[PDB]
Amino acid sequence: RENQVYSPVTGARLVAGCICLTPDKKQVLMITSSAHKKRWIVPKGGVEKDEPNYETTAQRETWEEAGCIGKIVANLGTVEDMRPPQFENSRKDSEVAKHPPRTEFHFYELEIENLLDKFPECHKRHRKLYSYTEAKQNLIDAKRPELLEALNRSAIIKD
Ligand SMILES: O=P(O)(O)O[C@H]1[C@H](OP(=O)(O)O)[C@@H](OP(=O)(O)O)[C@H](OP(=O)(O)O)[C@@H](OP(=O)(O)O)[C@H]1OP(=O)(O)O
Repeated sequence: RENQVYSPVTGARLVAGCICLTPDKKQVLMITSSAHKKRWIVPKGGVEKDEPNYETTAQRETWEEAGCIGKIVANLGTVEDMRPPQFENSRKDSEVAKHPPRTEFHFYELEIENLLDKFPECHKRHRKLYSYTEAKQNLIDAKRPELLEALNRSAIIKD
């Protein structure tokens, strides 16, 4: 639908999600991408026109995509999907040609309180806890460095 919300400045799609950590902070909850079933990402989704804040979207998507309930304990701020829709060298560095972001992500750290077996997307995805090291590799394999930046801002133990 066109319940979707876009940055009035950049036209980027506004998305909220959760870095869901175990109480002991050693593991993060990851879900499989719907499109590519072997990519592990974190729960996230489009803000809808009715939603009063990013926390509402984040907790709605964490339940819908991962069957996860918990408490928001930190605002992890924003990251951008800077994937292009070719290059510009500058003497001692190279860059992709200027473009607006595809997506602006608002991420929150959640402490997991419960995982349920039945949730709206429970037949369309897997959901599993990973150590920092495994999660980092997962998000590089998924080609989602912005999701890794959000994970790095979380209190997850990096030992
Ligand atoms: O609503 P759409 O425009 O189709 O957005 C999709 C959708 O993102 P949302 O969950 O934010 O709606 C996919 O996510 P899921 O199907 O996994 O829930 C996501 O795929 P990822 O799983 O890899 O995030 C994909 O992004 P991609 O470009 O990687 O296909 C992204 O499309 P956009 O490129 O338009 O954001």
